[PDB]
Amino acid sequence: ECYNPKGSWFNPAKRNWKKVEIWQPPQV
Amino acid sequence: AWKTALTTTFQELRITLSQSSSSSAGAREFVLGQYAELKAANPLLPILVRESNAAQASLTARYDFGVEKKVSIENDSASGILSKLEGLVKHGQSL
Amino acid sequence: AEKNKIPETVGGAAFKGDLRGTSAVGLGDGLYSHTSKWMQGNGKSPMDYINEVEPIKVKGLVVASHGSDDPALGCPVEYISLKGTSYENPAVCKYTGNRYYSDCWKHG
Amino acid sequence: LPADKMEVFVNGEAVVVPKNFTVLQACDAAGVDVPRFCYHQRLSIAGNCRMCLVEIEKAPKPVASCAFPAGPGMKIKTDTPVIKKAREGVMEFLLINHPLDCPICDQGGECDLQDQAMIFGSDRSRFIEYKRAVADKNLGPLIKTSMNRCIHCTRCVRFTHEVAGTSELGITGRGRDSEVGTYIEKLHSSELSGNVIDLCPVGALLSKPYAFTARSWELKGTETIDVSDALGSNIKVDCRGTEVMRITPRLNDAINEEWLSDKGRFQYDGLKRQRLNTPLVKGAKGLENATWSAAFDAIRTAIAGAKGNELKAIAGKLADAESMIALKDLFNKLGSGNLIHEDGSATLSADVRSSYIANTTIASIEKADVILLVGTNPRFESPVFNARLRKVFLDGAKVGLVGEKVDLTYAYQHLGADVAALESLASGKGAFFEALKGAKNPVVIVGSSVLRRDDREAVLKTVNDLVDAAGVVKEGWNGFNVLHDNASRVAALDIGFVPSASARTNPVPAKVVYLLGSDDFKDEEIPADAFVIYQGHHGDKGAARANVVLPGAAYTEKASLFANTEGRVQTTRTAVPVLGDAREDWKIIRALSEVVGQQLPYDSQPQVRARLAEVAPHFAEIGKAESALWLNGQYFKGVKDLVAKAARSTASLATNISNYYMTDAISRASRTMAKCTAVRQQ
Amino acid sequence: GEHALRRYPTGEERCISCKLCEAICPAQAITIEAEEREDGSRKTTRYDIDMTKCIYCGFCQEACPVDAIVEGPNFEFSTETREELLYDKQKLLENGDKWEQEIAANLRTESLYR
Amino acid sequence: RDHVNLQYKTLIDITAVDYPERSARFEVVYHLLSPRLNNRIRIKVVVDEVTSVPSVSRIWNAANWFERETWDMFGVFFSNHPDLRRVLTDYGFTGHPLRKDFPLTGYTEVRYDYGKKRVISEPLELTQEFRYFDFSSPWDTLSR
Amino acid sequence: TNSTDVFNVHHDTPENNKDTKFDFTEANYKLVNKIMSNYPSNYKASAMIPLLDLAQQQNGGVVSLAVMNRVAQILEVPPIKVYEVATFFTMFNRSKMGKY
Amino acid sequence: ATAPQDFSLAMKKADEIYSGKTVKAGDIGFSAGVPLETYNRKVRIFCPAKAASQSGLGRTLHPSSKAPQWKIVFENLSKWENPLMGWTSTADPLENVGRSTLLFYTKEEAAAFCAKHGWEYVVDEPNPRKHIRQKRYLGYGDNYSIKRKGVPDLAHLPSNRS
Amino acid sequence: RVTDLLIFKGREELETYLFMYKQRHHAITEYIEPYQIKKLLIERKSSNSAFLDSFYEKAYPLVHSKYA
Ligand code: SF4
Ligand code: SF4
Ligand code: SF4
Ligand code: SF4
Ligand code: FES
Ligand SMILES: [Zn+2]
Repeated sequence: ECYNPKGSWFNPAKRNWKKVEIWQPPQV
Repeated sequence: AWKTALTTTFQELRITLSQSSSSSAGAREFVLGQYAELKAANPLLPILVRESNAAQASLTARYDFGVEKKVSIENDSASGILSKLEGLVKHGQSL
Repeated sequence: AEKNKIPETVGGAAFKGDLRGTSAVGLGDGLYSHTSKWMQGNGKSPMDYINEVEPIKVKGLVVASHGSDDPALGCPVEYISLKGTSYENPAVCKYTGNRYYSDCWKHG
Repeated sequence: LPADKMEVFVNGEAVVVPKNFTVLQACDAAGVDVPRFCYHQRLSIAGNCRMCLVEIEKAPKPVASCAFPAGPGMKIKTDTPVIKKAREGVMEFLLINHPLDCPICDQGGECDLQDQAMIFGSDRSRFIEYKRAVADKNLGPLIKTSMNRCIHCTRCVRFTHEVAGTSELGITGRGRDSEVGTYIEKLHSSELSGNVIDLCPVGALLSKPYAFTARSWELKGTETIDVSDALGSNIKVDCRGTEVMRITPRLNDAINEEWLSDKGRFQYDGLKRQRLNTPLVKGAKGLENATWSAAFDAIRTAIAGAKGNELKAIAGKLADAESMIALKDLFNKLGSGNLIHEDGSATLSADVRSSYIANTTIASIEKADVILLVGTNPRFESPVFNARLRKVFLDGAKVGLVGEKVDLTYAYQHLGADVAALESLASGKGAFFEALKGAKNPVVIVGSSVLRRDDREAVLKTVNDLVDAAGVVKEGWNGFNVLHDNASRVAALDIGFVPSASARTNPVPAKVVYLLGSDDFKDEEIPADAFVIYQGHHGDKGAARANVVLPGAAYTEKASLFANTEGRVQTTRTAVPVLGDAREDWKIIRALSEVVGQQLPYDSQPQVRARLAEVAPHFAEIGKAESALWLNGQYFKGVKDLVAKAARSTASLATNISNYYMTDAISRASRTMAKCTAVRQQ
Repeated sequence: GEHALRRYPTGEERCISCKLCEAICPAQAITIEAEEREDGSRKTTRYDIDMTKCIYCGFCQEACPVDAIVEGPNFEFSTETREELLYDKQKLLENGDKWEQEIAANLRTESLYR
Repeated sequence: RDHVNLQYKTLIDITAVDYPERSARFEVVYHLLSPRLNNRIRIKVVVDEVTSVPSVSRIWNAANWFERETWDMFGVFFSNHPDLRRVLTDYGFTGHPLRKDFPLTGYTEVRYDYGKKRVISEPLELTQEFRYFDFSSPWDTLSR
Repeated sequence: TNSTDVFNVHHDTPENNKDTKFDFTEANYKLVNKIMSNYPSNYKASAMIPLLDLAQQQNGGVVSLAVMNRVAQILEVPPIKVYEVATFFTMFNRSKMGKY
Repeated sequence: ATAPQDFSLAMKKADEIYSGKTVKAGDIGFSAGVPLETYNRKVRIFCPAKAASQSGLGRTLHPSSKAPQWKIVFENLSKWENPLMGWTSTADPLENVGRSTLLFYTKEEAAAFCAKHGWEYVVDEPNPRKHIRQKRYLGYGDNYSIKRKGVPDLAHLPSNRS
Repeated sequence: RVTDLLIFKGREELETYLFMYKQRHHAITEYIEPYQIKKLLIERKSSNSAFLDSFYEKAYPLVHSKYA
């Protein structure tokens, strides 16, 4: 249980391979 | 008389015609002779003259709430066009 | 900060203030560095390796670069201009990343 | 052979060509394809590469086809073995000093050099000596240089001189060590700078934003149009998967010969940033994720309160014809006529098409003898249009400008900088007026700035006075043109997306404002207590001020209709799929119409196109520009009282484009445009 | 045998993202996407090989102009889950590091023939 | 087969080629061997989707399976065939795969379901889509 | 064994750079006018080589960036043309030159 | 434009000798055996324009070109990223068939194919390409014409000056 | 002629089951189970029109839905 892809549940920083940055609404 | 009342009655007026056709000759005479007087009587009313080579001549009036009545104006003399527009105004009064 | 910074190039094989050609990989995940996109560890990156290697002095205004010592066991032969080069601003082999500089243009 | 046509023999086959063609032109007419490197149809003939060599029976030695004039009874041989040997020798000379950079070259799959080496070259080399080495120099944020790969054609220099007109590039040096580029450290300043990359055959000039990201064979190309400005430049969007990788022009002699402006070319970067993916409904915690049903419910509860002209619609620069006709029908059904365009020319009359379109086609401006530019900087508004004005200036046309002194590429006569100068010119007191009257093909171009002026009625009346006095509109030639800076303006005028009589007569503080992609609205447009619905694809000033945000597709993600400044109807294609929970805009408006209780008749895209055809017949003729009946004089006779009502303003005719690289939400999101702006502002 | 990305003796990866190995792959087992690195080099941000789709033809080793991708001498690489058989750039680089000397010796022997 | 000078005793194969540009899309190709002449001959019959080709099984017994395969792959009906059935494709397959309009991956996919303890067919989904690489050059001349 | 100029591009130097200012002296300017008189007014760029020679003689034998910019301004041409002509010919020396 | 004078000769000759029997539009689509929802997809019949990077005319509709250049293409559908490996996933069966294999010599051939299968189609004509140089640089001689700055003024001549 | 081809193909479909080329699970999966599922299906009559439902469901209606 050493090597897994970066999209795996086991990966510390799991990757959603989205190629677009999404607008973050202003606070309040 | 009735030319003043287009603004009160119509929300918009569309004049579709063909740029060069025998059927649209009367519509072309109507637009190049009476459009200026109708605009002078109704300054703020949008009277849209839209043209295409294959376009079929028509006279459309939009009333309040999106009710649209289309009247074909093909092969009609410029005076007949004016009568048909008067009938459109009367129909708008009926609503 | 990196989310609104313009992607820039350090300038080893490029210029100090140019745009960096970037794809949209890692843009959703939030990664904005070249090495971060493909390496998830904290070890030394190959770019760190290549920076550690020092520029090599050569004689002449052109150096032939084969990448490796044997011509047929490395990069294609490349001819690099040594004009306007010094230790601080060396010329670079595009295939290998090796850095070169010469003093010959200064009539030496 | 009627008059001008002659006869030529190419490989023993009769071809009829005009007298003014060269050998290469006749060879193309004959179906024979000659190898070329330096010859370009739209650039000056050079003759340097010597790859076009063919055989003429009269001439002893091979001649260059591109620069050799064809003659009557000339026999042209393009397949003689001597020509094959000469081709191979020229190919060898081209490749001896070329760097072995094919794997690292971004021209790898699209290189003319490789393809003609394979087709018209030998398979092996005899060169063992040292190759030439060049040191690259910065030409700016958008152009990457590998001058070692440069075969010394002069396409970039010829473009920079004849077309771009910045005259920055030249061949410095003599012999083999001759080099191309600015002798000083200079950055290429033209907004047509990107075109040299396409003009470069051998990847010496390359696109820095599109560097090492993909290969040519990996990309799917979809032919669409550019909404960056109202020219509607025809483009090809290359995509890998769900990502747009690069944008390049297409050939359309009608509009963009083959040139694309830098903004249109490099704004795809801003299509990956600040994107709206999901419906957002405002709460005490701010805008938050919501489903389509919940957003529509909130819009229904908001519209229930508002009535009549309290409902207001503002359309943006990038809104398409179908979404605008959808919004128009929905708001007329609700009972509102407060339909405006964000520009600030909301009240511009849509009555006659000749008033707001370029009646002279873009192609026909080639034949202009004298051109007058009123209150327009055509460089910023449309760089390709300025390139065509440079082309007509080269022919010998005399150009006068009645706006502020601007750095147009060509030389021009500065008639004046304020409205009073145009008034004097229209009255007939001017040498340029006697030039306009004398000219057989006079053209008057009025900019969008005049349209966005508080005193537009009387300025337009003065322009019409000049039209009538100088006779620019006559039989067989209409010389009145209006240049637009936005794609959606002409379409909105055509459909009739104009405030109604009631809205103008009795202004009503809006209670609900619908933003159809409008991020450039003036702050007074929304009363600051109104309920704002923003429909769009980037998060910007519009989205920040929205109670409900409805995600929509972009021009790369939807099949939509746009009208040019000349009124030519052109259509986009879906290059990449829609992102997240976003939908096509007309579908959004029709779904909202069903939710609110005023269901719209159309339920399919062809039905929407039929509705557009009914409202304006030219929309059925996609790709064709329809002539306009000259009704402009009757309109101004109609609006006699209004033009008298219009007052005088203490403003001088000038462009409204502060910064060319950022003019819309997509450009503002783009990182590349920000770098260009920083480079210009230093 | 098992694939391995290689590094120069300095520690710089040999790959220059020409993408020929992905174009020549008969089985379409290689997916590559690249960028300009901060120094200015042409380097890959992604190099993954599907070893459940690979046919071990060796065409990718033939097409690479810089000897970056090689099929190493290791045939003991069975796994207990299919996810571990989808290699990526980091795994391929680790395999190249592990088998560097043997691969280098094999390449020195093979250079004589081709 | 039976002419004294030309004795093509053998049918090597029967094949069809789909040309969607043509009105008569399919070209049924027959390959023969004459052992006496040590020669090969190729016979082509150009048909469309609706027309049928008479079976030649009585002349060569080998034709039966070749015509069954041609019917399966391309959809060319062979008249008077003893029993025309599909050979290669899965049971219940209705499309003809070698037609140029048929998708390379097809329309359906096969999976075992745990809920219903059966192996079932479902509409196609691809984890990784087939990547078509367009390598054509403008300068090439051999393409007809 | 390369000659004086090894660069076909501008090499920034404390002597030769953008801030450096070059202008013709009044007598040299009269010589400039006499040189120009030989060529038609509209085709004024014909004097580029004689003017560059005159500026080289005045400036001590070096054709600097300021010299090229001044000649380009006087001839009303883009500076790249003067750069190209100053780089093409041999006698034009673009590096510091001795007394002899 | 003259003739290929190769296998294409026999190809065209086989084309002109033979012909197809007329059938009602859409009937063949039922014979094909594919899902009927395939024909709900919309068709675009177009010829690709020339790539701006290259100057070859092979891909264009030019007399030099002897290959089929009219494609049937279907509209683009949804695409997503594999959660594990970021690969581009799709559910469109007709994604690449039209681009890759559906090539036709003439627009009427593609229209006939679409009407035979029952696909609704829209034909897009390529923007016409005319190889006409502008009047300013119509020929090599025009580069060095008097058009650049006018005829040389002779008021600088010493005789005219004096 | 198209009718003839369709009839021949339908006869082939019948012959597959008749000659035991296809199996019991094939008959269950492809005919009996969907018909029984359709009989057992209870659905709420949607007040939203056909356009609204597809708009809520997905952006591209032409793409199929599984396990609806
Ligand atoms: S320009 Fe063409 S031949 Fe030269 S390195 Fe680039 S791809 Fe190779
Ligand atoms: S950079 Fe490109 S276009 Fe310019 S001269 Fe060199 S090869 Fe020609
Ligand atoms: S060995 Fe063959 S199948 Fe495997 S990755 Fe290399 S080229 Fe592809
Ligand atoms: S492994 Fe070799 S062939 Fe593959 S991308 Fe890297 S350098 Fe190119
Ligand atoms: S194309 Fe004619 S010499 Fe270059
Ligand atoms: Zn090297």
